[PDB]
Amino acid sequence: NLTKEQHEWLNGWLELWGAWVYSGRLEKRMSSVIAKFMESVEPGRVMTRPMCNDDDGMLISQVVDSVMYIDKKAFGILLSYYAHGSSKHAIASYYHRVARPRKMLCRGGGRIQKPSLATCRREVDEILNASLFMIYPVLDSAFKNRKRVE
Ligand SMILES: [Cl-]
Ligand SMILES: [Cl-]
Ligand SMILES: [Cl-]
Ligand SMILES: [Cl-]
Repeated sequence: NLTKEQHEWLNGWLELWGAWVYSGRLEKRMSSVIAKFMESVEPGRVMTRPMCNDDDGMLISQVVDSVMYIDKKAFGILLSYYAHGSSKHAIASYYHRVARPRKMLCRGGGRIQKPSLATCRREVDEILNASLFMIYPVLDSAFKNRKRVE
């Protein structure tokens, strides 16, 4: 996990980027995942959250896509949380509803069972923390590189 300070920093940036993405300002060509996600929402919503400028939005989008494309589930969770603004409970409840049976090595032997809501919620928290951990060095380097050259 990121430090507390790294986490506050990256979380703030991803809140601004998520509002920017949600407003529809990312070219579909920049990320098939984000484009499909934005298709899946509801048009006609008002904007209630501040966003970053377009340069920062594009940069963060490029970073996020280059890191998260490998794990479409984690990417979608990240977008639900930051772009759609869905709570962690809402995200976890969706995945609980659609969860597949799992092989669980419980005390005494294995059994087949779908995961509990608490399990799904813990996993959503873990996935968000892991995504931020993977994004952080790439975004930090991206901002630093931009300033260094420009
Ligand atoms: Cl910064
Ligand atoms: Cl909004
Ligand atoms: Cl087995
Ligand atoms: Cl469980």
